[PDB]
Amino acid sequence: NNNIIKFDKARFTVLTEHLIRIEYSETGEFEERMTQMVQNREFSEVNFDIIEKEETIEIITSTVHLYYNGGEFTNASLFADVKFNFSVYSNRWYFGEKSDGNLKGTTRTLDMIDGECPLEDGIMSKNGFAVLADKGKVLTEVGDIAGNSVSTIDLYLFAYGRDYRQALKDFYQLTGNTPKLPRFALGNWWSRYYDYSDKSYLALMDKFTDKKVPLSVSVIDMDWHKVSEVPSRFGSGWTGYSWNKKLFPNPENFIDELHQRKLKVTLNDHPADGIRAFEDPYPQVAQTLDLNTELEEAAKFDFDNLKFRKAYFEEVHGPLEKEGVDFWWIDWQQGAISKSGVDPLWLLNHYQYQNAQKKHKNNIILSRYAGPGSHRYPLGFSGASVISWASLDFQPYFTSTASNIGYTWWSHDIGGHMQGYKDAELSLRWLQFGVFSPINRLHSSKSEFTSKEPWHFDAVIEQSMIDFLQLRHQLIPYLYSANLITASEGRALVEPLYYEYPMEEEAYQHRNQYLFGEQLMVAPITEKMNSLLQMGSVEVWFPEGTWYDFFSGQPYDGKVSLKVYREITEMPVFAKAGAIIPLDKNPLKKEEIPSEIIWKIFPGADGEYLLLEEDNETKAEFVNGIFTVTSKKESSRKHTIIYGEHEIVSAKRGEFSIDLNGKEENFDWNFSTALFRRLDIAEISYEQKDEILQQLSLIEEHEKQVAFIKTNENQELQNSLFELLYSGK
Amino acid sequence: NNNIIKFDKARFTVLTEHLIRIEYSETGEFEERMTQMVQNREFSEVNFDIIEKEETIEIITSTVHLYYNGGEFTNASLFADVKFNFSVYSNRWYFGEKSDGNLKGTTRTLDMIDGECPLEDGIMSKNGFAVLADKGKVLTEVGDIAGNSVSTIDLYLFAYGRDYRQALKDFYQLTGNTPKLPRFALGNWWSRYYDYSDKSYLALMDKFTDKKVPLSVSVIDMDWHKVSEVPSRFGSGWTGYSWNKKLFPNPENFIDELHQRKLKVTLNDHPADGIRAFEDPYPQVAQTLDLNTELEEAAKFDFDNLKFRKAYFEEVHGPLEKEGVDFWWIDWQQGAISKSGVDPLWLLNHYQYQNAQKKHKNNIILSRYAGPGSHRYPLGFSGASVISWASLDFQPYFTSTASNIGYTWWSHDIGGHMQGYKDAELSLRWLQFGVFSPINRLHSSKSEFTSKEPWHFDAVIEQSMIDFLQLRHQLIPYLYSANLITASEGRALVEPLYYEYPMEEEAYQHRNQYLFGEQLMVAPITEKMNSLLQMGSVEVWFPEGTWYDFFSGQPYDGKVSLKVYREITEMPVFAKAGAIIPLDKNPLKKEEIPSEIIWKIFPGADGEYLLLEEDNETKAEFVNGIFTVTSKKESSRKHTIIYGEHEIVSAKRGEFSIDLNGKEENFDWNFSTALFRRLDIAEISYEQKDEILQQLSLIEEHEKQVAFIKTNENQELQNSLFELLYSGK
Ligand SMILES: OC[C@H]1O[C@H](O[C@@H]2[C@@H](O)[C@@H](O)O[C@H](CO)[C@H]2O)[C@H](O)[C@@H](O)[C@@H]1O
Ligand SMILES: OC[C@H]1O[C@H](O[C@@H]2[C@@H](O)[C@@H](O)O[C@H](CO)[C@H]2O)[C@H](O)[C@@H](O)[C@@H]1O
Repeated sequence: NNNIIKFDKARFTVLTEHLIRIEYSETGEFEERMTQMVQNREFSEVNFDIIEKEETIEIITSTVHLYYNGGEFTNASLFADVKFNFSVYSNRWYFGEKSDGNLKGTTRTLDMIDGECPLEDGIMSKNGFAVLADKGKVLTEVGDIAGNSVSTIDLYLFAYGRDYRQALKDFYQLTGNTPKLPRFALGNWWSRYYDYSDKSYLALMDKFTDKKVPLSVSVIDMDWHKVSEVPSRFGSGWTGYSWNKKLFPNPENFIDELHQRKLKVTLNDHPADGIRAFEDPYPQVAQTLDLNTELEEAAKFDFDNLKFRKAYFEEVHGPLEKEGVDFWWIDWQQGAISKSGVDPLWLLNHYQYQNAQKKHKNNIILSRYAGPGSHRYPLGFSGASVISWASLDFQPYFTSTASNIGYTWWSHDIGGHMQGYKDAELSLRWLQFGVFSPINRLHSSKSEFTSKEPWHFDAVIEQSMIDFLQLRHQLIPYLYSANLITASEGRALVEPLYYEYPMEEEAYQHRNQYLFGEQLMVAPITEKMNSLLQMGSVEVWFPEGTWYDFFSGQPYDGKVSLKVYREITEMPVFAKAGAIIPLDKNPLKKEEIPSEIIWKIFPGADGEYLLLEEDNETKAEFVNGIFTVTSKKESSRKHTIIYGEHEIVSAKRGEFSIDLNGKEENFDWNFSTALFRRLDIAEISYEQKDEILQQLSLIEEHEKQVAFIKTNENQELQNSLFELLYSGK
Repeated sequence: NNNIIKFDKARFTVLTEHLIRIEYSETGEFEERMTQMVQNREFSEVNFDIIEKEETIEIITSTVHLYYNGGEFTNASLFADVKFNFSVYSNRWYFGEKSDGNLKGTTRTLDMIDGECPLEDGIMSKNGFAVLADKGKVLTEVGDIAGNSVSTIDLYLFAYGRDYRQALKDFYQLTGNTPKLPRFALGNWWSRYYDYSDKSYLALMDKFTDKKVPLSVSVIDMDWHKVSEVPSRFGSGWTGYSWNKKLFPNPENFIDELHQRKLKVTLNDHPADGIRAFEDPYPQVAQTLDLNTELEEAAKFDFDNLKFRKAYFEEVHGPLEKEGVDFWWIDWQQGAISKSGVDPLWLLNHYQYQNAQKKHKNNIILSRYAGPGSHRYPLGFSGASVISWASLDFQPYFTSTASNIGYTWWSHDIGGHMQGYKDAELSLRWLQFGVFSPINRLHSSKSEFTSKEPWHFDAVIEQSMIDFLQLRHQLIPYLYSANLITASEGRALVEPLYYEYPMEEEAYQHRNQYLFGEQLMVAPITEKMNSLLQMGSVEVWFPEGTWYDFFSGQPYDGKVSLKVYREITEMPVFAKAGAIIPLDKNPLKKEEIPSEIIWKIFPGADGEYLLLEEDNETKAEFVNGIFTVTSKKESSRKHTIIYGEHEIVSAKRGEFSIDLNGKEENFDWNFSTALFRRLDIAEISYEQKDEILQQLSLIEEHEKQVAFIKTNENQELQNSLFELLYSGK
């Protein structure tokens, strides 16, 4: 209560030096209960100053002056100046007004979105402040909706300046941390809106195995249940809780077959038409909810109702879980209306996520975003994106920006959901992004033409998709370790560049560029290739330091902004000198944790990586060319070491140290080989190819090689050749 | 009161299985009085089911579940599920919310509209439900405004699925049927915003006669009254009730001359500036309304005021009716403001239509649309459209869609009203549409350059316009019979395709295509011709069955979507095998009812037509090749029979039967003649003409003729030649 101040009809709680709760109450009673958004207001004491007069109060922290002149909250009575100079005159917050600078957050869904859509604000601002209004209902101690807050205005003023990571950590302290995901969530998911049989689904899973594509999750979309078989008097077949017996004559046996293949199983649930009289569970639900069965009274969807929720979980979901369903895909698109005023999507995510923990430890849902704090109910499901280059070009930005409201587990339909147009290169670029996204779930529309199976495409596209799908499983150790860091430390897997580089203007000018964990920087290509180059491109900002392409070892001297070119089969992913990345050596092998880790080391600096696991922690240190691996607990795990180009240690057990000062630091990547390959694939004149190869071979001085390419009439070819010269400088 | 249910502060009236009145009352009193919209709530008893609990009620009909959870009406408390599967999740109505599917209705006016404008919703939805809010004032038993309803919310839930015609019939039962039009309303009207004299107007009417163009109505626009002669102290000359004596020195004599030519006469009335002190009727109105004549107090327009309305009808209109004015063109553009809150346009249409019945049986007005139920006051006047291809291309869609709110007598300015641009082909296409529209009124702006006289144009355009104007009068029997069917059975003359073909997707994809009565299907051409073809075109959907061009006999096998091409002088109008269409044999002859009917029969199927008239009903039956004509009452009428190509019976009196099994079924239309004509008019290379004529003559197999035209480099020429091959298959 030292950090609590009352003045007129207002209450101010100084939670941190940079976070102030602001309340109004007509009744002089203020709200202590949790809300849909806020789970915890216990924060360590902080120092601040007050100037309290007859008519006014000023609260002063290290970063903000908050002023209240009494009366009802207006833009004139309640306002704040930040103690920063990030702008010339955008340093003042006025109650109920917008200011410039917000770096945005996320939105409910990408349903029906072709390219960009507007986002809600987040808690991050280039000008150093943000206000997060709490407009939600209060909860009970066990987490049911209690009704309206007695704080009829309840706001959180964030004044973290450009300390974005601390703003997000303290947001997680206020709204609750993200829970740990289970390891299975981080592998490849298969999904398709397609009327598979038990037989054709298992045949497809076995084809994945034959094709060397690993999967963690088998999604079964809505054709699992009755659709066309629903009498039209009941409405549509969109909602269903009854297996189609022609396609799934023995559901538990089919789910047992997926479980024997080490797949987790989820079903699509369209909840909005509730439980109607044709459904297999209807007789039990009708008994529980005292429905008029002779008038075929439906159990209408009503998540405000405790008895409805219990019948839904116990008598509708329950029998399907007993057949082996592992977790629920909540696919809600029917609006925000309820008698309580609570969004039905929030009620579903909150209650289903809680219910999911009963049968499985660290279980998930798959559902759309339900507003600030809904990160407590992973995973995010963005929905029915339009299949286009424009949609892909929006999606990396969308994903990293979501970290600004703490929603760090978006699962996008990889390759896009529906409508749009066919382009196998779009499908391949989208999968590249997906593999370097929070979740890699392949999914598609009801079209006969939109399957994301790699072997849908030509041999080049197929092989590249298989390679990227294998890479996702190689990355599960790195992903699972980052997941435990999200849960315990409040750090997002995917960060916008400005989290690490808040004072670099270029960190705000590369919307689709992001940090992926702590060791990798990703610049997805999201534009159709230039046919004259047979390469796509993206402008990359390289921070200070020496950077390596993660795949090729091509080097780049930061700090620089440089257009980079890749063939459709290659993705721009970069690691600094000293980076250490663990990889599963056996990504196809079905085993709860890897029996073998590859330690991939980028030479040129010291580094360190901590591999967090279910039942271990393993530290890899690279210090003055000595690489050491230690673990809390011992195991039979075999460690492989790759130092730049070369495997140094194969399948060594236990803790150890090896000196790498003696070993070759340099990657094989060389200017001449890369130049020949770019000229060779280009759809340009052979005379141009001959002249460029000859002149760049003959001209010795780097500055004169650049002058030569500066004369080229092909402006994009100049930029491609300039990237090679910059790396070879 | 079995079909009436009260619950909390609500009342539900189950009017049909598919129509429910929904009311809220704070006072517990509910509204029994008629409203501006609703004239009748007497409906036959229907069966339905109720589930009534302590806190909730559910009403169940054959097609809808209506739910009310008590309290004030909100999107959460009042909602409905339809018992249809036309959509996957657009089958729920929420109070105060919009859903997808509405097929739209109409709007007040096309004043200042160049092309499309937004329309209001109608009662028709592809998803099977619509809500019609009653926001109007209550009426007295005699039809004066009584004030505010005691049902402060009063809604009609329509749940007819895709039974659009029954929805419209029951809408007419609720809001009152359309009245019968008089026969004169269905002929050609002449109108022009032009300062004619008595002499020049009669000279123009006599020129129509000399030119073989029949007219039913002589409109006199606002230059009938003082305009420039109004002193500026009184405001403008827009409103006027005083003849310009220079132009009309003897009005009654001039109107007697129009009456001797068998014309009905209407004057433009701009009511909004009321009756000012310069007007001829002002001294009488001033006496009646106790105005201060020495301060020249105006009788301001006030249709809320009983004494104003009586002075307007009796002392302003009355003297002009005594001079011979037959009906009123109410031309109101001055807004929706009144102290009552009732739109002055509604007050004008309601009261003027009632007043018009005093001197003439089944009299009309001509006025803009005044909201749902204003079909009770025909005719609709769409107003000041911009003269453009875009305006014409909107107008068929506009006209058929208006049937969805029961407003089936739109009169458009044929050829467009004002601004826009000159194109004699646009004028001709617009007249083609007009002739196949509810009303065929030629009208134009104050421009010296926008007259719709046929002889304004070149000899080709003039002759075609004269032919279409004669065709309108040939169609009056068919129109008048359809008019009596609108009045008695609630069936629109102009129907969207989806009224007849609700489950055919193509019936929703041909916006400008419509049924015209029960025997004809119209696809107006509303795009400028392709100069290379010298033909315009429209994509026609042909339903199942055998169809014939009404003019040429060109055949088409349904079901198919086919681009059809016509010269600027020809319009796509189609009749099914078995169609029977009556035509006036003597459209120029002035006679109250035709002394001679042509029965035009399309061979290939049975058919039937009922000709409703003022004092008769005549049935034409075509059954197993036997054509029979019978009538309720006998007459001297002479019947002509045309069976396909050939006149079989000329001028036969009385009831009779003739066997047509022996007679030639086939039209003359043939592929070779039509091919030669299309190639001959085309502005293409003579070498192409020669090759196409030669190859299509030489190649015998239909499939190889199509393959030949498929190679043509002119893509539109392919489609034109494909139409001929499809008809000749
Ligand atoms: O469960 C089937 C899919 O439903 C939702 O997407 C639908 C989409 O595939 C298509 O049918 O259009 C409708 C209307 O826009 C969508 O609701 C889910 O978003 C999707 O993931 C499912 O596969
Ligand atoms: O009575 C004359 C015409 O008045 C209305 O149209 C006017 C139009 O012709 C022009 O003068 O522009 C004004 C302003 O937009 C319009 O009010 C009627 O719509 C028209 O039918 C009359 O001929």
